[PDB]
Amino acid sequence: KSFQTNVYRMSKFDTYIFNNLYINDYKMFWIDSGIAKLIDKNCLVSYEINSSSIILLKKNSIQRFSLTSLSDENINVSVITISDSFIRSLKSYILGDLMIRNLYSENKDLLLWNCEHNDIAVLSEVVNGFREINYSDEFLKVFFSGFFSKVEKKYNSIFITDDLDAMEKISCLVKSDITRNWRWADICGELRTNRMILKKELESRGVKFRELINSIRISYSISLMKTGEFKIKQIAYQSGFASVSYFSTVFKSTMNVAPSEYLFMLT
Ligand SMILES: Cc1cccc2cccc(/C=C/CC(=O)O)c12
Repeated sequence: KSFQTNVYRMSKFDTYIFNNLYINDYKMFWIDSGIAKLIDKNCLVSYEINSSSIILLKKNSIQRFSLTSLSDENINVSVITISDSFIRSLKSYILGDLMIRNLYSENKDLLLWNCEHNDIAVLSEVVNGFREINYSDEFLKVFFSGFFSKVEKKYNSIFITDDLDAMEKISCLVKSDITRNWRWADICGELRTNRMILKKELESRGVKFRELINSIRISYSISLMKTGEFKIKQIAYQSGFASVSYFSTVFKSTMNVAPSEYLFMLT
């Protein structure tokens, strides 16, 4: 209930490409074997990852990156999405060393951690739905809080962001009424904050207002598909779009696949 997991297949030189992918909850992913090339267009860097490389994606970030297989054998990419309720049950473990956390920055939204075998084992059983070694809530809180702490320490940057951060307020507001016809005036009035102030959250992420709203609605539609909802026409309108055609165009530009192709990837 605290984790949502998926496994995707990559064949030889296959490439997943994401543009303006809004991260609605903390995510992490890794490959099970072989070598892959990760190109991060936000940080203008590229590097190779292996079966020990764990990639962390920060909540409320807007991602622009590609992942390419460099291996002959088929690669499985495992993606874990961590629920906000679980993340908040961690706020007592992290923040328990808080004024050392005050000296951190907040630029990095895509982090890399080279882990050992036991980390992969715990994370793999999470993706397996806890069907073999089940874990207690205490073990998982200690494991994940310790994991985030040492990755934050490595980059000297905040990963678990605070609840009163401006982009979190904007995101939670849009997600609480996804079909509302959002405009700048609605955000300013609900947050009682000047547009000169809120616009910094969009500029530092490289998005206009419509692309921000569109990106949140796309990640909303992805959560809907993950529940087993299969009717694309329903998903388009449930996510707040005005037409199936516009939803599919925005989805394709974000995910590089048509909505129906991703829905089948989830099975
Ligand atoms: C994040 C990621 C990383 C690497 C490979 C991937 C392959 C397919 C889909 C996704 C993301 C799917 C949306 C989500 O899970 O919220 C993916």
